[PDB]
Amino acid sequence: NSNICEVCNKWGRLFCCDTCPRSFHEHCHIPSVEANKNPWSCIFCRIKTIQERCPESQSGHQESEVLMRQMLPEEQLKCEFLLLKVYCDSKSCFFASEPYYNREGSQGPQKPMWLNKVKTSLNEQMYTRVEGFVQDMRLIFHNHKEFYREDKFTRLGIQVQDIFEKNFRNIFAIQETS
Ligand SMILES: [Zn+2]
Ligand SMILES: [Zn+2]
Ligand SMILES: [Zn+2]
Repeated sequence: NSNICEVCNKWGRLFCCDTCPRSFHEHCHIPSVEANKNPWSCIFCRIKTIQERCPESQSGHQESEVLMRQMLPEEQLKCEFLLLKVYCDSKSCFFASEPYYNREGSQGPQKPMWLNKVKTSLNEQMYTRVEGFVQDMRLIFHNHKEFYREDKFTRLGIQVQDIFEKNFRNIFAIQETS
């Protein structure tokens, strides 16, 4: 196994996957690394199994159909994995914890949103459709763009949104377009 967390790239108290060489901090894995379970298989491994069980699941999909899917166990897992892929980028730090807004010439968003809030909402099974999760995720970046206006810090929201969107298209096998 690797000697650093796959998500935050630091050493520490690491749980090792039994079916691949990745390792994780307890609360860096999503869901949090399960108490017992020997062998244990990471989310990466669980996602790859879904694909292997149903090879046709990789054929292209329309975004509108994916959003309307109910949050059954496989879709729950795919959203957890997508959330984890965003935490994998170090720029996710800016979006992880609860924000506050006090900048001359700007007003805070009407509905603040942040990664740890989405993480708790997934854990608490608060989303009934993929659309709920995706809407909260895109709201994080949209709030940031609107609040920061012409400050160059706006770019951090474009960057992390791009990570989200690329992973969304990969995980949910969105039909490729120009
Ligand atoms: Zn970690
Ligand atoms: Zn694994
Ligand atoms: Zn099948």
